[PDB]
Amino acid sequence: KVRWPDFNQEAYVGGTMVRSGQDPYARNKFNQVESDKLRMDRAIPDTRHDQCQRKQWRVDLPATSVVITFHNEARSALLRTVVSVLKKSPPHLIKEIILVDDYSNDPEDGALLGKIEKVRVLRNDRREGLMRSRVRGADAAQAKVLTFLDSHCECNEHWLEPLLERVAEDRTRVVSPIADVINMDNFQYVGASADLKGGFDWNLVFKWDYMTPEQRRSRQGNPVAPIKTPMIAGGAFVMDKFYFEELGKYDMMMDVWGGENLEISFRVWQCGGSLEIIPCSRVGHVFRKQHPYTFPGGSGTVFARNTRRAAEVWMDEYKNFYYAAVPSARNVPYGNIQSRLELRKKLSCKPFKWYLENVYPELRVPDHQDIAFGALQQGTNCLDTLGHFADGVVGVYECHNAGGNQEWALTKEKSVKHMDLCLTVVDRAPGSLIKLQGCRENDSRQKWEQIEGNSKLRHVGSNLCLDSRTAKSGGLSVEVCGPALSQQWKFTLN
Amino acid sequence: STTPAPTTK
Ligand SMILES: O=c1ccn([C@@H]2O[C@H](COP(=O)(O)OP(=O)(O)O)[C@@H](O)[C@H]2O)c(=O)[nH]1
Ligand SMILES: [Mn+2]
Repeated sequence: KVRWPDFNQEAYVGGTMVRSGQDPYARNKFNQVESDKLRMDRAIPDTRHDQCQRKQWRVDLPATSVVITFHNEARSALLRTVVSVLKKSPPHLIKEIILVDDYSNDPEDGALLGKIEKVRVLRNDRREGLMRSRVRGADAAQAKVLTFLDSHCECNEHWLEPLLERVAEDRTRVVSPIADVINMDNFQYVGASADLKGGFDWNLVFKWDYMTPEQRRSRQGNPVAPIKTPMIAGGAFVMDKFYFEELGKYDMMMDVWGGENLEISFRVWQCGGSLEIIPCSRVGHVFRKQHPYTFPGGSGTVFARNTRRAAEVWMDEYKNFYYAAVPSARNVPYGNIQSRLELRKKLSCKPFKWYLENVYPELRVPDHQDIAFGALQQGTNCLDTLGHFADGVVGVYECHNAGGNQEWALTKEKSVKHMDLCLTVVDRAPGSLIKLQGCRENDSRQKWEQIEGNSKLRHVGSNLCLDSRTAKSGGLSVEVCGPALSQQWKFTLN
Repeated sequence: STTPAPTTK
């Protein structure tokens, strides 16, 4: 074993450098050339609030087992993660660093780091994904507190003590640092805004939420107080080890990446614990726009399946808004969830309604319209009743965005409806004026269909299209469908 | 597709 300053980073990183002409983003979807230029212990700016710097940390804190899983990580980024932990953490609080090599292409990426003081390397015999890889590390951990980090992170000054302090006081707090940004193109370390919380929209993709005016005002007494958060990112958090185990680890049927941070956030809040972001704790993370690795079965499929498993277990009736937002997820089998449903039951977890009202009151229920009401627009003109009733013609007029004569609905009956009147093809002879008549289910003259990417209206069972060319000489007509601006119509929602 | 970056300071 060597102390990390004696580790031969040049030999290690030199084995896998990008060659001349080669794409520096191909392997990792960040710039490996810029990662490889950095020293393993490169200095980073202290991004903490001034109030953090005047802090003495409770002394008798529990040591942690740091679990880092990785799959085909750049050697420079993985090493720099390990070193940031060893250099920026008090040694007596680092029991061990467990690297879980999740079936990387090259087993030396991990094996060579095994040389370093306090590093334990666990290589998976097959691809396991981050969830099962994290449970593997966590099951192997000897300490009383778990820390999970992604494999391209850089810990900052006194990042660890503020997290440990929270968990030492209350074992049911699951806590994360502010996620500073390591730029994926040039690897500069930049501080994140401290005014953020974790959240999601109904498509159940994690996002950062900006604090409301009132939330910020309430924090002026102490801007470094813990931020209670509806959701944590997955890349860095600290959790009491027994709490992790008792509360159900991670869902072992989740694969590769995605949705475990959603699942664990719901679980922790619904089953009586809490989530916090801790401003005095800062850890940089290389954010990316694409995953560099394979998803056995397809990245869309996998992510949807993982999310279904979380939604079906935690979200009660609210899961319906996810399927509404992501219809395609309905097509994705998700396997057996009994273990997880029973876990929820055993722990007497609270309903999702409880979470929305008490944890994430900012998330607004989606706004439902089974039917399209609005304008049928052609440039700056709108389909207009002209103020006519049954047997009158229709036309186009400057859009006034005031509904009225310019408000229509596209019915499931395949009609074009204003109140109880429908656009009626009284004569199929090309060039004929259409008329309003009372809507009847059984009037084939009143049936229209949107065609060409919802850009024209064709009369069902004909090759006739609604046409405005006759507007100045009597009103809208049916005309043979062809390339004419006068046959273009966009339904614009109210 | 991936965890998004927070807005910077
Ligand atoms: O099959 C996989 C996929 C991902 N990871 C690791 O899990 C973390 C989360 O993945 P990533 O950084 O790709 O996600 P992002 O942070 O972009 O959302 C990283 O340490 C990965 O190397 C893994 O061990 N196995
Ligand atoms: Mn990551």
